[PDB]
Amino acid sequence: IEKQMDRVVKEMRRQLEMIDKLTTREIEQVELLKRIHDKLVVQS
Amino acid sequence: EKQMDRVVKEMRRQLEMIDKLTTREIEQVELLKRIHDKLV
Amino acid sequence: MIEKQMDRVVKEMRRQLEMIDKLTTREIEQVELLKRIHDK
Amino acid sequence: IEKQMDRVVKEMRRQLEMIDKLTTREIEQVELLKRIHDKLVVQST
Ligand code: NI
Ligand code: NI
Repeated sequence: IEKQMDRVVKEMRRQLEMIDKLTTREIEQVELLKRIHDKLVVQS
Repeated sequence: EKQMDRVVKEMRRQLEMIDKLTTREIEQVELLKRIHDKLV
Repeated sequence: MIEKQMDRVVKEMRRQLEMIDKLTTREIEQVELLKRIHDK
Repeated sequence: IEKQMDRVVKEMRRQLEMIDKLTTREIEQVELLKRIHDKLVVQST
């Protein structure tokens, strides 16, 4: 019972880290896209 | 000239494609944050 | 999700993002050149 | 008659210009709402 809980808890913590890394990387990609967008807005 | 006007029109179309890309990426981030909050 | 599958998709988007930056940079340069020649 | 049609068409063109002005404002309103929405998302992470 304790061993099952630690397996589930360890799996959740791994998914929280992967979710954190994917959201961080997508936010940076969005920021980059917005900079390109703003360069296009002015230059057009 | 016509070549300059064509490229300006292409840039405006690309602004629309970038907007769709940022909207989808932002919405994916919102979902991921909602999933994450289920657990914390 | 698996970390290797997530890194594959993210790195591919980053590569496509760099191509969008280079292509829009070239498009900005084209408008600048066309205006400079036309302005003479 | 041709003169009646010219009056009607000129009036229709005036209404199309009002749609143009409304669309210009709608462009800004949609852009502002999207920028605010996206900033709220990013800040909340
Ligand atoms: Ni987290
Ligand atoms: Ni939203």
